Amino acid sequence: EVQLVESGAEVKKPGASVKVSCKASGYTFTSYAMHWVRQAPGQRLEWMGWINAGNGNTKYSQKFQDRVTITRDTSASTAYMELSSLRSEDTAIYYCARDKVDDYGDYWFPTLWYFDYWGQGTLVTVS
Amino acid sequence: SVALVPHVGMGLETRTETWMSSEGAWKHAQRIETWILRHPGFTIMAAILAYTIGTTHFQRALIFILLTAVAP
Amino acid sequence: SVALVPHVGMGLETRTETWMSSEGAWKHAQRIETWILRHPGFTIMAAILAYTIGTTHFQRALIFILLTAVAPSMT
Amino acid sequence: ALTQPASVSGSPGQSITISCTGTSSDVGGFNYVSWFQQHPGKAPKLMLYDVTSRPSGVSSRFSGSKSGNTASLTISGLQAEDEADYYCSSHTSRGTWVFGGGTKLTVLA
Amino acid sequence: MRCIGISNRDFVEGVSGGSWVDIVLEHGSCVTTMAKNKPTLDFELIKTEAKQPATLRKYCIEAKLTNTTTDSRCPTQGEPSLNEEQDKRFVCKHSMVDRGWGNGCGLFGKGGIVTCAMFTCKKNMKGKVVQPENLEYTIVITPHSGEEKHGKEIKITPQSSITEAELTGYGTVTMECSPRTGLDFNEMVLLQMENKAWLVHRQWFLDLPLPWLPGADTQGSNWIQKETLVTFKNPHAKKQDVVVLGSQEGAMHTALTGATEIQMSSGNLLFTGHLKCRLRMDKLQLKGMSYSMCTGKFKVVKEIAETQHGTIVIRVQYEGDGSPCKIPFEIMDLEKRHVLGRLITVNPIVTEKDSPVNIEAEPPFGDSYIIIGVEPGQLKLNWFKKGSSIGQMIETTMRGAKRMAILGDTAWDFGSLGGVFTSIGKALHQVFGAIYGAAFSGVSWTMKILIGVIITWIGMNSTSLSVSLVLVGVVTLYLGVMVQA
Amino acid sequence: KQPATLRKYCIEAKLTNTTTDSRCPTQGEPSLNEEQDKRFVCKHSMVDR
Ligand SMILES: *[C@@H]1O[C@H](CO)[C@@H](O)[C@H](O)[C@H]1NC(C)=O
Ligand SMILES: *[C@@H]1O[C@H](CO)[C@@H](O)[C@H](O)[C@H]1NC(C)=O
Repeated sequence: EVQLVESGAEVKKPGASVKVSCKASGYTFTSYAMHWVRQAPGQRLEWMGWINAGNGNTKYSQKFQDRVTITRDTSASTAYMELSSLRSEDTAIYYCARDKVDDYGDYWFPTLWYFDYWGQGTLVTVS
Repeated sequence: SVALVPHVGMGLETRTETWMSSEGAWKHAQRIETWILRHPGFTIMAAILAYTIGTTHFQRALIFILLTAVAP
Repeated sequence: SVALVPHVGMGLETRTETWMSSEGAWKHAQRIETWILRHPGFTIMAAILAYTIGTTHFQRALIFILLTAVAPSMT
Repeated sequence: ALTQPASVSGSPGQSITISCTGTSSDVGGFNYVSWFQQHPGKAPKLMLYDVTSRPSGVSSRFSGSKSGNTASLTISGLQAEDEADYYCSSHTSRGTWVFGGGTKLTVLA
Repeated sequence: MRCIGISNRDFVEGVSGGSWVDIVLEHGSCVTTMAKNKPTLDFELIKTEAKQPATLRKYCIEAKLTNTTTDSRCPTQGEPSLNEEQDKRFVCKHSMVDRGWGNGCGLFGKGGIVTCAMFTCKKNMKGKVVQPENLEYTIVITPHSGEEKHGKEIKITPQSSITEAELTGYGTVTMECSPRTGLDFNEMVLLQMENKAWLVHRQWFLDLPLPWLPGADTQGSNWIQKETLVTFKNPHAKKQDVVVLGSQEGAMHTALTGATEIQMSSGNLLFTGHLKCRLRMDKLQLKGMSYSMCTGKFKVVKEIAETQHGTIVIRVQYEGDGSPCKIPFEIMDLEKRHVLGRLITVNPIVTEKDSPVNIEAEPPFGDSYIIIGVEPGQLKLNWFKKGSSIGQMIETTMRGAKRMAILGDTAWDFGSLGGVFTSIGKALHQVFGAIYGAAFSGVSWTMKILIGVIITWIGMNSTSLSVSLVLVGVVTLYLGVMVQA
Repeated sequence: KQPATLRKYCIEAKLTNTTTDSRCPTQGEPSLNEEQDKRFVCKHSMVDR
């Protein structure tokens, strides 16, 4: 039914930029907000941000305000994003999550059952 | 806004023409006339009210003109 | 300009808040009161005029209020 | 951030409680509290949102509760498959999301 | 349960002989519909969409002037002439300037002059008109299932008056609406800015004193009344120079005070207006009507809470056997003799034993009792409610008056059952609204207040005429004070 | 010869770093550390919760 497809793993030198994507299938992509959560090996989960697939609004965490840019693609139902200024600690597995937007297409208040589905995960290696 | 508070009538005018002199001379009259034409009911009501309130024809006309001018 | 002909009270208001509800209800009160406090001589002259033409107190006050409203609006 | 015990272990078939403690701006302020399981090499999954309620397809053994500034998850009848990482998440009033430090569940043999 | 928590929430009671009721939907509001032995439904208009808008007129904001030319015309030899005035891209104006021997002319006097400069617009707005047949209304339908895509979304088009929505376990609801009796779109217009948009009147839009082209144009260079955005200056009657005025987008924003904010950057989306609808609840049935009540113990999982309308909500979990089963819930007095409060989540049923169910109703004023379950094991949390019957009545009358003021004649159909007095109210309020709109078109709220005070003073010192005048004065004072602009 | 700047009036502005904070009813109004930071224009309204 609901399935999320993520791009393959990539390895790059520190300080470069890595672009990955997550595809939404089995449900309305436009009426859902796409979240991104990363986890370094042996570390805790961190909320990178979210993007609205209905209008295009993007919100980023303070630690990644000037290093993360997220775009969208309504036709392909896939979200594109890029992370720049990579460091050694940036090596982590990235997961994409879905969340229903309000009836007006905005994301002012998330629903109770947010993060109901997660992607298979994409590993980014810095060396 | 600023357009509601123009720099007009402050006692600084001289012989050389001002900024919006020619265009701004009659623009208020034009907009008032257009509003009168496009809102006849309020004008009729204002005429009736001026007729009722006043005691002499002069102040009938005066109240009519004032009510018509303020409305836009 | 267009600012002198705002789309105010034309019968299209709905339950949702309009573009300039809150302070748009009052830029009148503020600009007329500032004009009054900045040009008191015209207010005084309007007071004598209202006392003169007006016969009853109600019409005196009415004429005074209309003149005071015209004074900034006519500008 | 969210503070929770690093590791909690218990006998199988028993009832254990894990607590997640945050601040008044994220945990105590709102009811947007959720828990997740991180299997080794597998994506996290949701088994409890809005601790008074549960999602579909989740066994009712998992139960969640909130005590002021601390959110507690209670599991009755521990089993072997429960051994995995556990995380607590809350949505703050600033529009961001916070997560716990990660807790590994151990079932005694 | 989606309507729970909305301040602009209204209840309709009862059905006609035909098991129908007339309701009106509003953006940002929701109406709760309940009836005897009928499921309770929430109605909320969430989306208004327009398809294929037609561009009508584009007004310019940013303009630049180039290729300025002036030609030296002597007195008494007619006006000057330029080649560029042949094309209307050049704004030109004739003025009168001094000429003489110092200007190399044979006679002294007032000589002609003309200045022409090409008009090039940089940023412009767009005024689009959508025919009423292209309107799209989206309504969400959610019953009081008590569960914590739960609702049902339907599409309302002028192409189909009757729309059928199937509800799992509640039967099929027959929904009848009139999309063209609400906002009068063929009289309306959609104005587009760089990224904002406003839903504003068409006639006022044509009355904008800015350069413009009709929407059918493709060249985008033949602007009309370009004088309104340029100015010729004659500091000393020696020559004239033309300069372009500034940006009118700020002036436009200060001119759109009473317009409604709408978003049409990605498709024409509207979140305002009203929709009169005829609700047919013929085929609805209570979910779980064919189930015995739960005789087991009940557990409350969420503390009782009070809404802004005095209603109460509670979440209860069932732990006995017999699921699915009805929850025996009812309101008792402190005497345990009378039933005072009546349900609005009619016929609560638990579907799954471990799934909590939200029960939501209203208590009587003062103190009461909340009863869940049956002997033995009834939950006993009694209540406390602030307010009074008189206060509730006056607040209801205030809501009704505000609704009438902000809707018009359609407000009489908000909860109408087809009564003869309802039709009389239709006719009289419609005609009085016709005169009121014809008399008070285009005036600010301060104008309404002033006219109301004047009419009140006239009435109080005048007799049926006196009472009629004071009544119209007080009602127009209420209209002026309760209107946003 | 010598002009002195009295004050500068801004006529076009741009807004970034939009922030929002919410509070439950009967808990007063929320506060943010940019509320004192007077580069950030702020306003308090009321929202259904
Ligand atoms: C505002 O956002 C910009 C865009 O990333 C960022 O560079 C800047 O540091 C932010 N400033 C503040 C005060 O948040
Ligand atoms: C106006 O002047 C510019 C620059 O001098 C020139 O490129 C343009 O052709 C002129 N306009 C016409 C109509 O020749």
